[PDB]
Amino acid sequence: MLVLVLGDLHIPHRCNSLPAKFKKLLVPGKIQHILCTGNLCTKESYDYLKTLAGDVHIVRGDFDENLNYPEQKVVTVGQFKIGLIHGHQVIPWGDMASLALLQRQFDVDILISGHTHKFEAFEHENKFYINPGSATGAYNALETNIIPSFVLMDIQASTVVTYVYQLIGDDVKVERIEYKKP
Amino acid sequence: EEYTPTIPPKAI
Amino acid sequence: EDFADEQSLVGRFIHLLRSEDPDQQYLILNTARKHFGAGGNQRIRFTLPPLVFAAYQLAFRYKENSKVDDKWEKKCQKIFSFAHQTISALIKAELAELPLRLFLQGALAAGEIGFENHETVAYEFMSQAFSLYEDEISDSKAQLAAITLIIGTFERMKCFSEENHEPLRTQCALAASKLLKKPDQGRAVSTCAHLFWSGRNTDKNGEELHGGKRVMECLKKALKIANQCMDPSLQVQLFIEILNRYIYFYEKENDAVTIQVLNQLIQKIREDLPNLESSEETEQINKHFHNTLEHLRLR
Repeated sequence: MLVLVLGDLHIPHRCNSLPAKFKKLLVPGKIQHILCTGNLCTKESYDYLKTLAGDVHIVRGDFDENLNYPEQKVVTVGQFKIGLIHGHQVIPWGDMASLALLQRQFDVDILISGHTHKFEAFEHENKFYINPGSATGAYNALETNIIPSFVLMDIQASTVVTYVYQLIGDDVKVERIEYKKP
Repeated sequence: EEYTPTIPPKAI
Repeated sequence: EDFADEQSLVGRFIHLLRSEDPDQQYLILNTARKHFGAGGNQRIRFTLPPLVFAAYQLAFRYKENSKVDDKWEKKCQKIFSFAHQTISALIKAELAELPLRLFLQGALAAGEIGFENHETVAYEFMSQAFSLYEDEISDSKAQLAAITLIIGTFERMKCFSEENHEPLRTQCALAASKLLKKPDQGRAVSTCAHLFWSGRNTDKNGEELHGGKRVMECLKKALKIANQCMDPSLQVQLFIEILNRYIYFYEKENDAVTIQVLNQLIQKIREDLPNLESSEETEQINKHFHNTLEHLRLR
Protein backbone atom coordinates (compact mmCIF):
# COMPACT_ATOMS: atom_id res chain seq x y z
CA MET A 1 0.00 0.00 0.00
CA LEU A 2 1.34 3.40 -1.03
CA VAL A 3 -0.51 6.69 -1.32
CA LEU A 4 0.36 9.81 -3.32
CA VAL A 5 -0.69 12.95 -1.44
CA LEU A 6 -0.82 16.17 -3.46
CA GLY A 7 -2.90 19.30 -4.05
CA ASP A 8 -3.26 23.02 -4.71
CA LEU A 9 -2.18 22.65 -8.34
CA HIS A 10 -4.31 25.68 -9.30
CA ILE A 11 -4.27 24.85 -13.02
CA PRO A 12 -4.99 27.08 -15.00
CA HIS A 13 -5.51 29.91 -12.41
CA ARG A 14 -1.93 30.06 -11.14
CA CYS A 15 0.03 27.38 -13.12
CA ASN A 16 -0.32 25.36 -16.37
CA SER A 17 1.23 21.97 -15.49
CA LEU A 18 3.28 20.13 -12.88
CA PRO A 19 7.04 20.71 -13.30
CA ALA A 20 8.87 18.59 -15.90
CA LYS A 21 10.46 16.09 -13.48
CA PHE A 22 7.19 15.48 -11.57
CA LYS A 23 5.34 14.37 -14.74
CA LYS A 24 8.21 11.89 -15.32
CA LEU A 25 7.97 10.38 -11.78
CA LEU A 26 4.17 10.38 -11.71
CA VAL A 27 3.27 7.62 -14.22
CA PRO A 28 0.58 4.85 -14.14
CA GLY A 29 0.58 1.42 -12.42
CA LYS A 30 3.00 2.28 -9.56
CA ILE A 31 0.67 3.88 -6.94
CA GLN A 32 -2.45 2.24 -5.41
CA HIS A 33 -4.20 5.26 -3.82
CA ILE A 34 -4.24 9.03 -4.30
CA LEU A 35 -5.53 11.43 -1.63
CA CYS A 36 -5.86 14.95 -3.09
CA THR A 37 -6.36 18.09 -0.99
CA GLY A 38 -8.16 19.99 -3.79
CA ASN A 39 -7.76 23.07 -6.00
CA LEU A 40 -7.08 21.15 -9.23
CA CYS A 41 -9.05 23.18 -10.38
CA THR A 42 -10.47 21.29 -13.42
CA LYS A 43 -11.18 17.90 -15.14
CA GLU A 44 -8.00 18.05 -17.27
CA SER A 45 -6.01 17.62 -14.00
CA TYR A 46 -8.60 15.16 -12.52
CA ASP A 47 -8.57 12.79 -15.48
CA TYR A 48 -4.76 12.88 -15.39
CA LEU A 49 -4.99 11.82 -11.70
CA LYS A 50 -7.55 9.11 -12.57
CA THR A 51 -4.97 7.39 -14.91
CA LEU A 52 -2.27 7.40 -12.14
CA ALA A 53 -4.26 5.11 -9.85
CA GLY A 54 -7.61 3.31 -9.54
CA ASP A 55 -8.67 4.73 -6.17
CA VAL A 56 -8.38 8.56 -6.22
CA HIS A 57 -10.04 10.63 -3.45
CA ILE A 58 -10.50 14.40 -3.76
CA VAL A 59 -11.95 17.04 -1.46
CA ARG A 60 -13.25 20.40 -2.56
CA GLY A 61 -10.75 23.27 -2.65
CA ASP A 62 -11.91 26.89 -2.47
CA PHE A 63 -11.40 27.32 -6.26
CA ASP A 64 -12.69 23.93 -7.50
CA GLU A 65 -15.63 24.51 -9.88
CA ASN A 66 -16.91 20.96 -9.14
CA LEU A 67 -19.46 20.84 -6.25
CA ASN A 68 -19.76 16.98 -6.39
CA TYR A 69 -16.47 16.78 -4.40
CA PRO A 70 -17.23 16.64 -0.65
CA GLU A 71 -15.98 19.26 1.84
CA GLN A 72 -14.11 16.51 3.76
CA LYS A 73 -13.43 12.77 3.57
CA VAL A 74 -12.33 10.04 5.96
CA VAL A 75 -10.85 6.93 4.35
CA THR A 76 -9.06 3.92 5.84
CA VAL A 77 -5.88 2.54 4.24
CA GLY A 78 -4.75 -0.51 6.19
CA GLN A 79 -4.73 0.29 9.91
CA PHE A 80 -4.75 4.10 9.56
CA LYS A 81 -7.97 6.11 9.56
CA ILE A 82 -6.96 9.11 7.36
CA GLY A 83 -8.70 12.52 7.28
CA LEU A 84 -8.74 14.69 4.15
CA ILE A 85 -9.75 18.37 3.88
CA HIS A 86 -8.50 21.37 1.84
CA GLY A 87 -8.03 23.59 4.92
CA HIS A 88 -9.60 26.93 3.97
CA GLN A 89 -12.26 25.76 6.52
CA VAL A 90 -9.67 25.42 9.32
CA ILE A 91 -9.56 28.94 10.90
CA PRO A 92 -7.01 30.45 11.57
CA TRP A 93 -5.35 29.02 8.45
CA GLY A 94 -2.57 26.51 9.23
CA ASP A 95 -3.11 26.85 13.01
CA MET A 96 -2.11 23.81 15.09
CA ALA A 97 -4.88 24.05 17.69
CA SER A 98 -7.56 24.36 15.00
CA LEU A 99 -6.09 21.40 13.06
CA ALA A 100 -6.07 19.19 16.19
CA LEU A 101 -9.67 20.34 16.87
CA LEU A 102 -10.52 18.86 13.47
CA GLN A 103 -8.59 15.60 14.22
CA ARG A 104 -10.91 15.02 17.21
CA GLN A 105 -14.02 15.59 15.01
CA PHE A 106 -13.12 13.07 12.28
CA ASP A 107 -11.32 10.76 14.75
CA VAL A 108 -8.40 9.99 12.45
CA ASP A 109 -4.81 8.84 12.93
CA ILE A 110 -3.50 11.11 10.15
CA LEU A 111 -4.91 14.50 9.04
CA ILE A 112 -4.14 15.72 5.50
CA SER A 113 -4.82 19.42 4.76
CA GLY A 114 -3.41 21.89 2.23
CA HIS A 115 -4.54 25.54 2.01
CA THR A 116 -1.04 27.01 2.76
CA HIS A 117 1.06 25.69 -0.18
CA LYS A 118 3.66 24.87 2.48
CA PHE A 119 4.83 21.31 3.08
CA GLU A 120 4.60 20.01 6.63
CA ALA A 121 4.78 16.53 8.13
CA PHE A 122 4.87 16.06 11.90
CA GLU A 123 3.56 14.16 14.90
CA HIS A 124 1.59 16.01 17.61
CA GLU A 125 -0.34 14.53 20.57
CA ASN A 126 0.53 11.04 19.17
CA LYS A 127 -1.28 11.91 15.89
CA PHE A 128 0.13 12.65 12.40
CA TYR A 129 -0.35 15.76 10.18
CA ILE A 130 0.52 16.06 6.48
CA ASN A 131 0.40 19.11 4.27
CA PRO A 132 1.85 18.09 0.87
CA GLY A 133 2.18 21.74 -0.26
CA SER A 134 1.43 22.84 -3.81
CA ALA A 135 2.56 20.24 -6.37
CA THR A 136 2.75 22.91 -9.06
CA GLY A 137 4.40 25.37 -6.65
CA ALA A 138 1.50 27.78 -7.10
CA TYR A 139 1.21 31.41 -6.00
CA ASN A 140 -0.08 32.05 -2.48
CA ALA A 141 -0.56 35.62 -1.18
CA LEU A 142 0.86 34.75 2.26
CA GLU A 143 4.04 32.85 1.29
CA THR A 144 6.44 34.07 -1.41
CA ASN A 145 9.02 31.29 -1.94
CA ILE A 146 6.76 28.33 -2.72
CA ILE A 147 8.63 25.08 -3.36
CA PRO A 148 6.83 22.67 -5.76
CA SER A 149 6.18 19.54 -3.69
CA PHE A 150 4.16 16.34 -3.19
CA VAL A 151 4.08 13.47 -0.71
CA LEU A 152 4.32 9.70 -1.09
CA MET A 153 3.06 7.65 1.89
CA ASP A 154 4.30 4.04 2.18
CA ILE A 155 1.91 2.28 4.56
CA GLN A 156 2.74 -1.15 6.04
CA ALA A 157 0.42 -2.52 8.78
CA SER A 158 0.84 -0.14 11.80
CA THR A 159 3.56 2.11 10.37
CA VAL A 160 3.75 4.89 7.78
CA VAL A 161 6.84 6.25 6.00
CA THR A 162 6.09 9.63 4.38
CA TYR A 163 8.43 10.83 1.64
CA VAL A 164 8.45 14.49 0.62
CA TYR A 165 9.44 15.30 -2.97
CA GLN A 166 10.52 18.92 -3.55
CA LEU A 167 11.71 20.75 -6.70
CA ILE A 168 14.65 22.86 -5.47
CA GLY A 169 16.05 24.83 -8.41
CA ASP A 170 16.15 22.23 -11.19
CA ASP A 171 16.66 19.17 -8.86
CA VAL A 172 14.03 16.80 -7.37
CA LYS A 173 15.14 16.15 -3.76
CA VAL A 174 13.68 13.74 -1.21
CA GLU A 175 13.40 13.62 2.56
CA ARG A 176 11.79 10.90 4.69
CA ILE A 177 9.82 11.00 7.95
CA GLU A 178 8.39 7.97 9.78
CA TYR A 179 5.35 7.63 12.07
CA LYS A 180 4.28 4.56 14.05
CA LYS A 181 0.80 4.35 15.55
CA PRO A 182 0.69 3.98 19.39
CA GLU B 1 20.97 9.38 4.74
CA GLU B 2 19.94 10.52 1.23
CA TYR B 3 17.28 8.96 -1.07
CA THR B 4 16.91 8.77 -4.87
CA PRO B 5 14.24 10.89 -6.59
CA THR B 6 12.28 7.83 -7.82
CA ILE B 7 8.93 6.14 -7.09
CA PRO B 8 9.32 4.52 -4.56
CA PRO B 9 12.66 5.92 -3.27
CA LYS B 10 15.82 3.90 -2.56
CA ALA B 11 18.67 4.67 -0.14
CA ILE B 12 22.33 5.74 -0.46
CA GLU C 1 -15.58 19.73 -19.87
CA ASP C 2 -15.76 21.65 -23.20
CA PHE C 3 -13.23 24.39 -22.52
CA ALA C 4 -10.24 22.15 -21.72
CA ASP C 5 -8.49 23.64 -24.78
CA GLU C 6 -9.30 27.26 -23.71
CA GLN C 7 -8.13 26.69 -20.10
CA SER C 8 -4.98 24.94 -21.37
CA LEU C 9 -4.53 27.97 -23.71
CA VAL C 10 -4.65 30.59 -20.95
CA GLY C 11 -2.59 28.08 -18.98
CA ARG C 12 0.22 28.37 -21.54
CA PHE C 13 -0.33 32.14 -21.92
CA ILE C 14 0.56 32.97 -18.31
CA HIS C 15 3.53 30.53 -18.25
CA LEU C 16 5.10 32.18 -21.32
CA LEU C 17 4.28 35.67 -19.96
CA ARG C 18 6.81 35.03 -17.14
CA SER C 19 9.51 35.55 -19.81
CA GLU C 20 8.45 39.22 -20.29
CA ASP C 21 9.76 41.76 -17.76
CA PRO C 22 7.25 43.42 -15.31
CA ASP C 23 6.72 46.71 -17.21
CA GLN C 24 5.78 44.73 -20.33
CA GLN C 25 3.69 42.09 -18.50
CA TYR C 26 1.19 44.81 -17.56
CA LEU C 27 0.91 45.97 -21.17
CA ILE C 28 0.45 42.39 -22.47
CA LEU C 29 -2.11 41.51 -19.75
CA ASN C 30 -4.20 44.57 -20.72
CA THR C 31 -4.35 43.37 -24.36
CA ALA C 32 -4.99 39.77 -23.20
CA ARG C 33 -8.24 40.76 -21.40
CA LYS C 34 -9.22 42.83 -24.44
CA HIS C 35 -8.81 39.67 -26.57
CA PHE C 36 -10.37 37.30 -24.00
CA GLY C 37 -13.24 39.78 -23.46
CA ALA C 38 -14.38 39.17 -27.08
CA GLY C 39 -15.25 35.51 -26.34
CA GLY C 40 -18.50 36.24 -24.46
CA ASN C 41 -19.89 35.21 -21.10
CA GLN C 42 -19.33 31.42 -20.87
CA ARG C 43 -15.69 31.58 -22.06
CA ILE C 44 -14.64 34.34 -19.60
CA ARG C 45 -15.52 32.11 -16.59
CA PHE C 46 -12.33 30.22 -17.52
CA THR C 47 -10.04 32.78 -19.28
CA LEU C 48 -10.21 35.93 -17.10
CA PRO C 49 -9.41 34.50 -13.62
CA PRO C 50 -5.81 33.56 -14.58
CA LEU C 51 -5.32 37.21 -15.59
CA VAL C 52 -6.42 38.37 -12.11
CA PHE C 53 -3.94 36.00 -10.42
CA ALA C 54 -1.16 37.17 -12.78
CA ALA C 55 -2.14 40.74 -11.89
CA TYR C 56 -1.59 39.79 -8.22
CA GLN C 57 1.79 38.12 -9.00
CA LEU C 58 2.90 41.12 -11.05
CA ALA C 59 2.11 43.41 -8.11
CA PHE C 60 4.45 41.30 -5.92
CA ARG C 61 7.08 41.42 -8.68
CA TYR C 62 7.07 45.23 -8.61
CA LYS C 63 7.66 45.20 -4.83
CA GLU C 64 10.84 43.17 -5.58
CA ASN C 65 12.07 46.00 -7.90
CA SER C 66 11.20 48.59 -5.19
CA LYS C 67 14.70 50.08 -4.86
CA VAL C 68 15.32 49.86 -8.64
CA ASP C 69 12.05 51.46 -9.82
CA ASP C 70 10.68 54.37 -7.73
CA LYS C 71 7.28 54.40 -9.56
CA TRP C 72 6.46 50.93 -8.20
CA GLU C 73 3.61 52.12 -5.93
CA LYS C 74 1.71 53.74 -8.81
CA LYS C 75 2.21 50.56 -10.84
CA CYS C 76 0.61 48.39 -8.08
CA GLN C 77 -2.37 50.76 -7.83
CA LYS C 78 -2.81 50.43 -11.60
CA ILE C 79 -2.70 46.58 -11.47
CA PHE C 80 -5.23 46.32 -8.64
CA SER C 81 -7.48 48.70 -10.60
CA PHE C 82 -7.07 46.31 -13.59
CA ALA C 83 -7.86 43.35 -11.30
CA HIS C 84 -10.99 45.13 -10.00
CA GLN C 85 -12.18 45.73 -13.61
CA THR C 86 -11.42 42.16 -14.68
CA ILE C 87 -13.30 40.71 -11.69
CA SER C 88 -16.20 43.14 -12.38
CA ALA C 89 -16.39 41.79 -15.96
CA LEU C 90 -17.19 38.35 -14.42
CA ILE C 91 -20.05 39.85 -12.34
CA LYS C 92 -21.88 41.34 -15.39
CA ALA C 93 -21.66 37.77 -16.79
CA GLU C 94 -23.88 36.69 -13.78
CA LEU C 95 -21.22 35.06 -11.57
CA ALA C 96 -20.86 35.41 -7.78
CA GLU C 97 -18.95 32.50 -6.13
CA LEU C 98 -15.76 32.95 -8.17
CA PRO C 99 -15.49 36.76 -8.24
CA LEU C 100 -16.16 36.85 -4.45
CA ARG C 101 -13.21 34.49 -4.02
CA LEU C 102 -11.06 36.54 -6.46
CA PHE C 103 -11.89 39.70 -4.51
CA LEU C 104 -10.79 38.07 -1.24
CA GLN C 105 -7.50 37.06 -2.84
CA GLY C 106 -6.93 40.64 -3.98
CA ALA C 107 -7.55 41.99 -0.50
CA LEU C 108 -4.95 39.54 0.85
CA ALA C 109 -2.35 40.59 -1.75
CA ALA C 110 -2.87 44.36 -1.32
CA GLY C 111 -2.55 43.96 2.45
CA GLU C 112 0.72 42.00 2.08
CA ILE C 113 2.41 44.24 -0.53
CA GLY C 114 2.09 47.61 1.28
CA PHE C 115 2.09 50.07 -1.62
CA GLU C 116 0.75 53.55 -0.73
CA ASN C 117 -3.05 53.47 -0.54
CA HIS C 118 -3.06 49.64 -0.06
CA GLU C 119 -5.53 49.74 2.89
CA THR C 120 -8.10 51.48 0.69
CA VAL C 121 -7.64 48.93 -2.11
CA ALA C 122 -7.92 46.10 0.42
CA TYR C 123 -11.09 47.54 1.99
CA GLU C 124 -12.77 48.04 -1.38
CA PHE C 125 -11.95 44.46 -2.39
CA MET C 126 -13.31 43.15 0.95
CA SER C 127 -16.47 45.26 0.83
CA GLN C 128 -16.96 44.07 -2.75
CA ALA C 129 -16.71 40.44 -1.50
CA PHE C 130 -19.43 41.26 1.04
CA SER C 131 -21.81 42.72 -1.64
CA LEU C 132 -21.54 39.50 -3.66
CA TYR C 133 -22.14 37.52 -0.47
CA GLU C 134 -25.31 39.50 0.39
CA ASP C 135 -26.83 40.46 -2.96
CA GLU C 136 -26.03 37.30 -5.00
CA ILE C 137 -25.82 34.27 -2.58
CA SER C 138 -28.68 32.49 -0.75
CA ASP C 139 -28.25 28.71 -0.42
CA SER C 140 -27.53 27.75 3.22
CA LYS C 141 -24.47 25.52 2.66
CA ALA C 142 -23.02 27.80 -0.07
CA GLN C 143 -23.56 30.81 2.27
CA LEU C 144 -21.69 29.01 5.08
CA ALA C 145 -18.93 28.12 2.57
CA ALA C 146 -18.63 31.76 1.44
CA ILE C 147 -18.65 33.39 4.85
CA THR C 148 -16.05 30.95 6.25
CA LEU C 149 -13.75 32.15 3.42
CA ILE C 150 -14.46 35.83 4.15
CA ILE C 151 -13.85 35.19 7.91
CA GLY C 152 -10.76 33.06 7.31
CA THR C 153 -9.34 35.63 4.87
CA PHE C 154 -10.17 38.57 7.07
CA GLU C 155 -8.51 36.81 10.08
CA ARG C 156 -5.11 36.81 8.27
CA MET C 157 -5.35 40.53 7.35
CA LYS C 158 -3.17 42.93 9.35
CA CYS C 159 -3.31 46.09 7.18
CA PHE C 160 -6.54 47.63 8.60
CA SER C 161 -6.65 50.40 11.25
CA GLU C 162 -9.25 50.01 14.03
CA GLU C 163 -11.65 52.41 12.21
CA ASN C 164 -11.84 50.01 9.20
CA HIS C 165 -11.24 46.76 11.10
CA GLU C 166 -14.33 47.26 13.37
CA PRO C 167 -17.13 47.70 10.75
CA LEU C 168 -15.76 44.59 8.96
CA ARG C 169 -15.50 42.72 12.29
CA THR C 170 -19.11 43.27 13.41
CA GLN C 171 -20.41 42.76 9.85
CA CYS C 172 -18.92 39.21 10.01
CA ALA C 173 -20.68 38.54 13.33
CA LEU C 174 -23.92 40.12 11.98
CA ALA C 175 -23.75 38.19 8.71
CA ALA C 176 -22.92 34.94 10.59
CA SER C 177 -25.92 35.19 12.93
CA LYS C 178 -28.36 35.43 9.93
CA LEU C 179 -27.66 32.32 7.78
CA LEU C 180 -30.76 30.44 6.55
CA LYS C 181 -30.54 27.41 8.88
CA LYS C 182 -29.95 27.42 12.67
CA PRO C 183 -27.11 24.83 12.84
CA ASP C 184 -25.07 26.79 10.25
CA GLN C 185 -25.52 29.97 12.34
CA GLY C 186 -24.06 28.25 15.42
CA ARG C 187 -20.94 27.25 13.48
CA ALA C 188 -20.41 30.61 11.76
CA VAL C 189 -20.92 32.72 14.91
CA SER C 190 -18.40 30.53 16.81
CA THR C 191 -15.97 30.65 13.84
CA CYS C 192 -16.24 34.46 14.26
CA ALA C 193 -14.70 34.22 17.75
CA HIS C 194 -11.26 33.92 16.09
CA LEU C 195 -11.70 37.43 14.55
CA PHE C 196 -11.85 39.04 17.99
CA TRP C 197 -8.91 36.97 19.36
CA SER C 198 -6.27 36.49 16.64
CA GLY C 199 -7.33 39.40 14.36
CA ARG C 200 -4.78 42.24 13.97
CA ASN C 201 -5.27 45.97 13.45
CA THR C 202 -2.47 48.58 13.03
CA ASP C 203 -3.02 50.36 16.44
CA LYS C 204 -1.62 47.49 18.60
CA ASN C 205 2.02 47.52 17.29
CA GLY C 206 1.05 44.55 15.08
CA GLU C 207 -0.24 42.54 18.07
CA GLU C 208 -3.33 40.31 18.25
CA LEU C 209 -6.53 41.87 19.69
CA HIS C 210 -7.20 39.22 22.43
CA GLY C 211 -10.76 40.55 23.07
CA GLY C 212 -11.73 37.64 25.30
CA LYS C 213 -15.12 39.05 26.36
CA ARG C 214 -16.20 39.31 22.69
CA VAL C 215 -14.76 35.80 22.15
CA MET C 216 -17.24 34.53 24.78
CA GLU C 217 -20.23 36.60 23.52
CA CYS C 218 -19.83 34.77 20.20
CA LEU C 219 -19.72 31.40 21.97
CA LYS C 220 -22.62 32.27 24.33
CA LYS C 221 -24.56 33.35 21.22
CA ALA C 222 -23.44 30.14 19.44
CA LEU C 223 -24.86 28.03 22.33
CA LYS C 224 -28.13 29.98 22.37
CA ILE C 225 -28.51 29.16 18.65
CA ALA C 226 -27.68 25.46 19.32
CA ASN C 227 -30.55 25.14 21.89
CA GLN C 228 -33.17 26.11 19.26
CA CYS C 229 -32.13 23.63 16.50
CA MET C 230 -34.51 21.25 14.65
CA ASP C 231 -32.64 17.91 15.08
CA PRO C 232 -31.33 16.38 18.35
CA SER C 233 -28.39 14.93 16.34
CA LEU C 234 -27.33 18.39 15.00
CA GLN C 235 -28.13 20.09 18.35
CA VAL C 236 -25.59 17.91 20.15
CA GLN C 237 -23.16 17.77 17.19
CA LEU C 238 -23.03 21.60 17.56
CA PHE C 239 -22.73 21.46 21.40
CA ILE C 240 -19.59 19.30 21.05
CA GLU C 241 -18.16 21.66 18.35
CA ILE C 242 -18.65 24.71 20.61
CA LEU C 243 -17.06 22.81 23.54
CA ASN C 244 -13.89 22.25 21.47
CA ARG C 245 -13.98 25.98 20.55
CA TYR C 246 -13.97 26.96 24.26
CA ILE C 247 -11.05 24.52 24.66
CA TYR C 248 -9.23 26.35 21.81
CA PHE C 249 -9.39 29.67 23.72
CA TYR C 250 -8.97 27.96 27.12
CA GLU C 251 -5.57 26.60 25.97
CA LYS C 252 -4.60 29.92 24.28
CA GLU C 253 -4.76 31.68 27.73
CA ASN C 254 -8.18 33.36 27.46
CA ASP C 255 -9.09 34.54 31.00
CA ALA C 256 -12.84 34.48 30.24
CA VAL C 257 -12.94 30.68 29.62
CA THR C 258 -13.12 29.00 33.06
CA ILE C 259 -13.35 25.24 33.83
CA GLN C 260 -16.92 25.82 35.20
CA VAL C 261 -18.13 26.67 31.67
CA LEU C 262 -16.62 23.46 30.22
CA ASN C 263 -18.12 21.18 32.90
CA GLN C 264 -21.59 22.79 32.39
CA LEU C 265 -21.50 21.91 28.69
CA ILE C 266 -19.98 18.36 29.04
CA GLN C 267 -22.78 17.50 31.52
CA LYS C 268 -25.30 19.02 29.07
CA ILE C 269 -23.90 16.69 26.35
CA ARG C 270 -23.94 13.75 28.85
CA GLU C 271 -27.69 14.37 29.41
CA ASP C 272 -28.79 14.75 25.75
CA LEU C 273 -26.41 12.31 23.99
CA PRO C 274 -28.20 9.10 25.12
CA ASN C 275 -31.48 10.58 23.72
CA LEU C 276 -30.38 10.12 20.07
CA GLU C 277 -31.20 7.50 17.42
CA SER C 278 -28.79 4.55 17.08
CA SER C 279 -26.89 5.29 13.84
CA GLU C 280 -23.64 5.83 11.92
CA GLU C 281 -24.18 9.57 12.62
CA THR C 282 -24.45 9.27 16.43
CA GLU C 283 -21.55 6.76 16.64
CA GLN C 284 -19.22 9.40 15.10
CA ILE C 285 -20.72 12.04 17.45
CA ASN C 286 -20.00 9.78 20.45
CA LYS C 287 -16.42 9.16 19.28
CA HIS C 288 -16.02 12.95 18.83
CA PHE C 289 -17.15 13.62 22.44
CA HIS C 290 -14.80 10.91 23.75
CA ASN C 291 -11.86 12.44 21.83
CA THR C 292 -12.69 15.81 23.42
CA LEU C 293 -12.81 14.36 26.93
CA GLU C 294 -9.56 12.41 26.27
CA HIS C 295 -7.96 15.69 25.02
CA LEU C 296 -9.06 17.56 28.17
CA ARG C 297 -7.46 14.79 30.26
CA LEU C 298 -4.01 15.63 28.87
CA ARG C 299 -3.10 19.31 29.48
